[PDB]
Amino acid sequence: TSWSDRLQNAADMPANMDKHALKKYRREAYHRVFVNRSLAMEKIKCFGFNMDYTLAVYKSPEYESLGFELTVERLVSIGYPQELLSFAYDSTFPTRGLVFDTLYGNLLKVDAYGNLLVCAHGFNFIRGPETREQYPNKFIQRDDTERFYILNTLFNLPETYLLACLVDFFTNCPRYTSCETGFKDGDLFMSYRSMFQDVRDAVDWVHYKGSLKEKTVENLEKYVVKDGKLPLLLSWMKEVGKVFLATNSDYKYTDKIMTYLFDFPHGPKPGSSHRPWQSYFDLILVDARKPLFFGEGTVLRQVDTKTGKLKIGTYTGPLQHGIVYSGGSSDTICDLLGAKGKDILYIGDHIFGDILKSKKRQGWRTFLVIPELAQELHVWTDKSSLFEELQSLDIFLASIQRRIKKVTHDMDMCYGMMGSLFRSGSRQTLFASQVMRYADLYAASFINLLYYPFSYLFRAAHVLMPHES
Amino acid sequence: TSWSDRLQNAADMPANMDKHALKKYRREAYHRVFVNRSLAMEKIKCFGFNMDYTLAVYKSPEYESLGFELTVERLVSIGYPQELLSFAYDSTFPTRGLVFDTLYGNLLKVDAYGNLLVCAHGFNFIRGPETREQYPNKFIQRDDTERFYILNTLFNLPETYLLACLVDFFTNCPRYTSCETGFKDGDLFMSYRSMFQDVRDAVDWVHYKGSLKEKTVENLEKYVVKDGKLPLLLSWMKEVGKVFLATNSDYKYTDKIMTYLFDFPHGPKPGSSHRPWQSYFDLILVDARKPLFFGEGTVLRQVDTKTGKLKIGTYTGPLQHGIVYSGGSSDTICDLLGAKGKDILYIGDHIFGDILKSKKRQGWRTFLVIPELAQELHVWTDKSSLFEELQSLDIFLASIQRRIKKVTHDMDMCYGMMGSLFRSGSRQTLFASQVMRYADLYAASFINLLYYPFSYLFRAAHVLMPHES
Amino acid sequence: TSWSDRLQNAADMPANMDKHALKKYRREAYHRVFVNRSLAMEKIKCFGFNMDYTLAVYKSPEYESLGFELTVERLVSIGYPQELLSFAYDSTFPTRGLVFDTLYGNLLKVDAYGNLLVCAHGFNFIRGPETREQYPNKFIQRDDTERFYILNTLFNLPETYLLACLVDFFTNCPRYTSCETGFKDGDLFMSYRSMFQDVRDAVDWVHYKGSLKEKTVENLEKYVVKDGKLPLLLSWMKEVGKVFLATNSDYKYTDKIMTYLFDFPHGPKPGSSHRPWQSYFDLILVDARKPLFFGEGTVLRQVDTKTGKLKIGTYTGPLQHGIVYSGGSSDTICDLLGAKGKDILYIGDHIFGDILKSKKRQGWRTFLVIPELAQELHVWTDKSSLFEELQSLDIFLASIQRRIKKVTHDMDMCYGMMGSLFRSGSRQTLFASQVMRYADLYAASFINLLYYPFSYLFRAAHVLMPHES
Amino acid sequence: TSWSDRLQNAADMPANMDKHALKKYRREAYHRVFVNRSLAMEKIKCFGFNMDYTLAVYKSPEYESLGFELTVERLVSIGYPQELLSFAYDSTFPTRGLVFDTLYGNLLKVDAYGNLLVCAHGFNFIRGPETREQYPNKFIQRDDTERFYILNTLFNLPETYLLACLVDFFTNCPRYTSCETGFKDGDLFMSYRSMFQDVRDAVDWVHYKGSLKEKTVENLEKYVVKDGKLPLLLSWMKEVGKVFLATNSDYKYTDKIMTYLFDFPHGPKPGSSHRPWQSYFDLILVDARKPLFFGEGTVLRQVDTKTGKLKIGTYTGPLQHGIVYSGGSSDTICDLLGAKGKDILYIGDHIFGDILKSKKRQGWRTFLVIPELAQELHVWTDKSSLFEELQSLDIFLASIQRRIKKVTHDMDMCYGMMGSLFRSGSRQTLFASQVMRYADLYAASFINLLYYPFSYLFRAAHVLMPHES
Ligand SMILES: Nc1ncnc2c1ncn2[C@H]1C[C@H](O)[C@@H](COP(=O)(O)OP(=O)(O)OP(=O)(O)O)O1
Ligand SMILES: Nc1ncnc2c1ncn2[C@H]1C[C@H](O)[C@@H](COP(=O)(O)OP(=O)(O)OP(=O)(O)O)O1
Ligand SMILES: Nc1ncnc2c1ncn2[C@H]1C[C@H](O)[C@@H](COP(=O)(O)OP(=O)(O)OP(=O)(O)O)O1
Ligand SMILES: Nc1ncnc2c1ncn2[C@H]1C[C@H](O)[C@@H](COP(=O)(O)OP(=O)(O)OP(=O)(O)O)O1
Ligand SMILES: [Mg+2]
Ligand SMILES: [Mg+2]
Ligand SMILES: [Mg+2]
Ligand SMILES: [Mg+2]
Repeated sequence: TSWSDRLQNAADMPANMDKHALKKYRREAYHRVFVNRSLAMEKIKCFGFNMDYTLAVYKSPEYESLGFELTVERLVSIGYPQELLSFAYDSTFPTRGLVFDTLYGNLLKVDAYGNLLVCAHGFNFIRGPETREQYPNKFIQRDDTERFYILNTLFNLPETYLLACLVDFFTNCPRYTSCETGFKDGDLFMSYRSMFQDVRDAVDWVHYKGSLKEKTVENLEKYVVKDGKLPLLLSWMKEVGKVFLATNSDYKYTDKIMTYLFDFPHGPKPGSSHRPWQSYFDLILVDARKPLFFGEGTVLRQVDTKTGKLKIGTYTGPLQHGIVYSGGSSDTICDLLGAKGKDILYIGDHIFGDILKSKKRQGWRTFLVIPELAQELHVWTDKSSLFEELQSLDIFLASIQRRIKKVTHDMDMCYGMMGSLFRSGSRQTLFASQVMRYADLYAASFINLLYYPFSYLFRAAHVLMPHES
Repeated sequence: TSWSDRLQNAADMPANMDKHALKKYRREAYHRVFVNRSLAMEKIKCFGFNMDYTLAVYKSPEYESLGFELTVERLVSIGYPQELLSFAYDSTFPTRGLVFDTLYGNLLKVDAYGNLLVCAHGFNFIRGPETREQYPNKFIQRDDTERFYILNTLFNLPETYLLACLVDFFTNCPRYTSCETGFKDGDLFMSYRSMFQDVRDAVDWVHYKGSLKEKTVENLEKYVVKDGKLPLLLSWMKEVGKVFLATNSDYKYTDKIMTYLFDFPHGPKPGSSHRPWQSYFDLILVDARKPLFFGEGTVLRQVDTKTGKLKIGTYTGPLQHGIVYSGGSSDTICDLLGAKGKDILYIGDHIFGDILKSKKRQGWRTFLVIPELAQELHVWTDKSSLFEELQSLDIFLASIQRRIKKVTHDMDMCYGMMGSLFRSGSRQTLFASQVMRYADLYAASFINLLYYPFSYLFRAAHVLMPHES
Repeated sequence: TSWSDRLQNAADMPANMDKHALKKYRREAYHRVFVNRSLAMEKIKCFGFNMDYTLAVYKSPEYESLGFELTVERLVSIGYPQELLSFAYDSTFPTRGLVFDTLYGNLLKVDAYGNLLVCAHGFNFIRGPETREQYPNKFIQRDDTERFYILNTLFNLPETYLLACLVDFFTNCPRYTSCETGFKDGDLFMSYRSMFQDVRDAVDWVHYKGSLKEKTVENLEKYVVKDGKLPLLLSWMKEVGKVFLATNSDYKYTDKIMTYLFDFPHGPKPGSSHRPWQSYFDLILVDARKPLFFGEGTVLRQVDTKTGKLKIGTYTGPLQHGIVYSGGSSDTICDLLGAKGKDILYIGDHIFGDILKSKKRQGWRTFLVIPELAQELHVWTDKSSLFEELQSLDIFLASIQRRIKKVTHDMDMCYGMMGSLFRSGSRQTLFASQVMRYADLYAASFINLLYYPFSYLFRAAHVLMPHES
Repeated sequence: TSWSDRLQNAADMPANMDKHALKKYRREAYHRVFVNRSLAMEKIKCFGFNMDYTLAVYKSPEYESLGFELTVERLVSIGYPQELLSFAYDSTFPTRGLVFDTLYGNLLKVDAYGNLLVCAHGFNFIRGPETREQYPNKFIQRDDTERFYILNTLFNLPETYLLACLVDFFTNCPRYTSCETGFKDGDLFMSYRSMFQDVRDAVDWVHYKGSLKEKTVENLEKYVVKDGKLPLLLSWMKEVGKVFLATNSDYKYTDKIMTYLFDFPHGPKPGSSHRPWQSYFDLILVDARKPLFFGEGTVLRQVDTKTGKLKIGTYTGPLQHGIVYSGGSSDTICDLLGAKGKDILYIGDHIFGDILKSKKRQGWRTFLVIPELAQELHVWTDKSSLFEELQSLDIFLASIQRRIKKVTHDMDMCYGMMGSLFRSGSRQTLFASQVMRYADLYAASFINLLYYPFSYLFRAAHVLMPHES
């Protein structure tokens, strides 16, 4: 059972819109909205969305596997060895939010301070003492952004696994000589950095120039979660406020995906007339180029929705019914909707490009969707005794240290080879820390908002400093 | 009673070095070390210091007043109006960590997210609705570092008050016409930004080219806290590890100040021979240029300690007894002391330049001295009922809002016109948030380490995400 | 008769290799090598080439017309109006080296100092007094490189004409409202700058992603000058020194073009065995990325000449027979050929990217090919009386001014609507000035070197300052 | 006899203002204005000046010697060795326009292309073959501005000599070990680059913080050329156009110097009332910060001429009688005087900061003063036979090469150890080339304009390309 299996299972339920029944779905932690900072929902006037991995949740591991296969085929097409074709995507290896160290070719799981939690070179998990040769202080400078690449999104899962596959392959293939910073192949030297860049370029290529979008849209039922509650929730949002879409995807792809997401023989509720997807939005904006969108952005363009091409020129006109925008900036949204940042709840899956940047640059309210949480919560509750044991081992304070390392490993392995998205044993990950700091609300799915009234006061406890406690 | 009065009062006590007595001083919160992240003191191998406002705590309000007077005199000398000479420093106005908005000429107290807590234009405190004209989302982009200047250090207290004095003066002087972004004086326009830059330049000038250092060293007893426990604590540190100084001040000034700090008729304890200050340090480094120090730094130079001039050339030799360094980088410290970052506890008063930068760039352990905490703790305990009332007003949830604003104001005024360093009512300041995030330990004075054994395990509770709780 | 007709006519002659006959071809200025700075040919140890418009001279106006047609079709495909399809390339309009002013949408012919010689808005030639509104000092800041784009190469001829066609079209089409900096189309505004960028992008697109290369290679006889003397001259160069190719084109295209250039039923001379083109070069380097090539360059790669793909990795091996390089830098050439800059004669057609940059950055000796010179010389000699009259009108110095403007116009029109590449009347162009300053030698074709012995001393008179004369 | 002796000798002559007598002074090349590009003086509407080394020509070698002595004393004061105090300025060593190579510690005389003409390491003149170790192509990349510093101005003469003195001293002092890129002094390494920066900093220091200005103004007759024809010429300029001053010097110094330059017991002519210097200018601007002045400049300020301090604020008012400006940009001049660039003749001594930048950035007309030309012309005519012999040796073309090197050396030595400002033998210097390219007119002194009517047409021959000749 993958995280998307859980989400599609919950998607197959029709909404019992009885108020006591609505409250009741929160009986499961799976259906809750979690709160880092208090948020009075009655103050939200605009609900903003992105599409990819938020409205359109790609099915796992099928979609990752497709991305992986196509990225591999692109690398082979540009001259990587044929052996790459024998790789096959393994969903048990990657966890999201890992850092690829381009100097030494390691995948690292780090905390908020850049401290090393896990280090894998290919499929070799390097124990603490061995990591000290390359990381003398068990630490990386996180924002040495030329050296370290943070794999933030679900789109990065295939390349997370591929990077490890490639390092493993080249290390164990006798044609190549392993060196500190890459591989020697006679009179050719392939640095981990150049290899990484080839992988990044190939992933971008499959999405923008290759066949990934075409193959997705060919079999939407295989690749995209569909939920009749999505149009319902969106209709309720539009009754109390304004609704907008700001997607990094282009119009033609957005139209195909959104059409599928709304393709039911009814509108918001069974028995109601079907309405086009565009009717659910007061403002539709594509080619957003987030995170740049939240700064200077790009010139505002208008999409010709008949051809899917941009009209020539900068668009200087007003918000009109049926207009679709391209580019622009977050100020375009605020201006056209008559909103200030704190009147906006932006629902994002990109912790950096949606959530951190909208919060920090614009003071928007934020809702982070974390699709894996569905499965992570299951593991978290199912294996509660392991964490509980770890806590009491940490408490017990006058060997033992090695029992802590044992229990940490067993707990971590329940999630996969790279552990929980949120922690390694008792240490929180960078990702966890960024969720807490920048996501006002978070959940497995934004659909969970269906189970709360729009007057709800989401509450978090006031924080006190140690000297105040 | 100022914060420095408290510190000098505690300084006048001789250390009763009986172990039960040592533990007992922590009876007062005043003498405690506060813990944001756990720290096992037995793992610390190097204790690092800065001088200004850490080892050499300048007396308040005398030192701020001197800086203020000299900065005013410098502005008048370059052609500011004579009326500036009638200003007089008022310690009740400034709180540290405020942000000067150079566009609109406001002092702002903000939270970690850039949300406005307090806004004063001159001495006019602008209420929430009036702030919306200039700050439509009650928010600033914090790291628009060209527009906003964060007044982080105790050295910035005089200019915090002076900026408000200047805005008040020009606003109410009929020769000047108030405009949105500054003042018109016939055919001359003085922007708030150019005014701010003149103030910054004048403060730097008094410290580096003017008479402030000369006047300080003329009357050290008036201007600098002196404590016989300082040599004692430093001697205990050097028995268990290495001790270093990395100061942004120059050698001649450092030597004068440090000589005074160690001028007792004994060494570490009464009855022991006096030893020179330099003997307490394994490494002494001046002209550090923090925060650049924690990145590329500057070329390593050697001080000629007889003349106080730098020797000509880059210093390429080893660590030897009696050598004094200038410039260099944090790597100089690590290399020469045989340390990794996590073996170092750096004791700083500059939340950005000492603590945030050493933590983020190098993974050093951090101890933040907050001289005002002595007085803030007194107010915090003395007026506990006001905060308690605020908490219960916030709790009480089905008018009232205006009672919250009332009680918030009364609480805040107990600290001064700009409120507590750490909060406005129930909202934490940027400064508070940065202390929690980057200072592993903090206290009113690093001398509080005297009351803990060097095997002590400083403990903070493990943090859990909302879905984990 | 186009310039390429002259070059192909001279190309059809077999070389009479008798020494008196060889000297005799210089009887015509058409066959001479012109000298800006003295150059002793015996000191040249390496002869370097580029391919496009040097070895492979594209036929005119057929090749420009093809580029124009394909660029137009690309613009229409992205949504420019259908009327673009009625444009047809006119070789009589563009002269090379014009500057497009992206602010005001003008093509400008300028001197070395940025003084305006000609200004055309669309097909409207703006007289001197009217230019003062937009150019108050009849001057542009040349190296405001964001505003002004210099159309240096023969590849830029189609876009030179297209820019004028577009400005003319939009100006005279009633759907658009002409504004100072572009065109208004209802709620869309198309700046001259955005229009220019679309044109630049479309020209790059047709060359790198579209069908231009495919259509060229489909009909090489229509599009490329072929000359049996090319292999002869190259063989003579390789007898006295080393020969290299450094082209911005890729290997697959280079191989197709070079194969055609060498496709005769003999080698260097009639009766000799045919040899592959690669055998004429000691070093072959593609994807050069000039002008960056003459600075840091890019990593050195090796071409797999069987597949035409790059091998994976940086190439660290030596110069070997049959190796083909990609990327690298000018230092790659020097190192592998054992050359210093002044031992190298680089034969280029790009005044900036080949000639100015190799001279200024590396002190290479330079030979500039100027394909138009064949036709320009014909006009220059044929209409000598007009220039002579202008000179004597300028001399005659005590009306007249307007006769000078008349004769200047008649002279200029003999070359085309934008005049001579080298002048407008008595004023030299930027291009002329850059040829004189950076091209040690220049000619209509590098084949003209066939008519000089390799011991020849090319001589230019020593320059004296006015006070030295 | 120094160049300033010639200028002061000509300064002592009263102007015989008879028209035939005025023309007659041009009998001597010393009194001519030389022409690189034609200039119709009737079109000049504004005459612009700088002060230092143009209006105020500092006497040689006294002024250079003073700068040298004070710079040496500053270096010794910061800790350079006492032996520096035994250096004494030698006017026979430096020529202006040399390039200091900070990597290898050489003074280089180069041509326009960066080719090496002379290379001296200390006082050791390195012959051609020995230069190849450090300069393999006998070439430098001129605009590697971090490595190479061009000593353009007469203010740079002392440091030109001092750099050679320092390299010579450290090389021959047994305490120091000579290395490729500087000197080792035990555990201190002094790079040529750090040494150079210390020298540059010390020269700036003596001018802006030290005693050079004070010592100059103490003995103006010793240090500054004074000429009764200066007020006469300026008065004639103001009768036909506008006159402005744009100086990099501050107001207080400008006022002292200009007062001295105008201190005669008469105004423009004997018998006329004396007028203050300021009355000769329609616009006076100090603190110009050329060359930045010709780009964005700095904010426009107003000088309080009573105190010599700047008024607080940006000056937004109009041009009024008696106003003195500070900062601003070249656009300030154009706007306030109602001028376009080609209506302005700017009279400068800084080939880069006055002449190249005003020409290239603004299309101003340019007049370069070259104080040394007075003496260079004397040598040029006196030793004409040596150059003539060189020309005929170069002509004679079928040993000899070594006779050319001999005669080149003898010619060069007539000017000093670093040869003529304008050439080494038959090769022109960078400086000569920049004079020709950017200075429309040039002369030993701008006073030479007194000998030409303001309707004069300065004529230069039209330039032809080799193929046009
Ligand atoms: N999740 C992320 N993905 C990619 N880049 C990131 C991420 N978080 C931070 N960065 C980049 C942006 C900055 O250049 C740099 C500094 O990060 P750092 O200040 O340590 O993190 P933070 O949580 O305080 O957020 P921010 O970077 O916005 O300040 O790292
Ligand atoms: N206390 C401070 N004083 C001065 N500048 C600061 C301070 N804190 C942060 N900055 C600067 C450095 C960065 O350019 C910018 C970004 O800040 P931000 O990321 O919002 O804060 P932070 O607490 O995450 O620390 P950091 O800036 O190191 O990432 O602000
Ligand atoms: N022919 C050209 N094409 C494109 N850019 C040019 C050309 N010539 C010069 N430039 C660019 C490079 C510089 O950024 C800028 C400065 O030019 P400028 O100094 O006036 O010309 P130049 O003939 O002295 O050559 P250079 O630019 O190399 O110094 O213009
Ligand atoms: N006389 C000079 N003094 C100092 N810097 C100079 C001088 N001449 C040119 N430069 C600088 C400015 C540029 O960064 C760089 C490029 O010079 P280069 O293009 O070779 O000379 P140039 O005679 O064409 O003038 P320009 O530099 O203005 O283009 O050198
Ligand atoms: Mg998304
Ligand atoms: Mg300090
Ligand atoms: Mg070419
Ligand atoms: Mg000057």
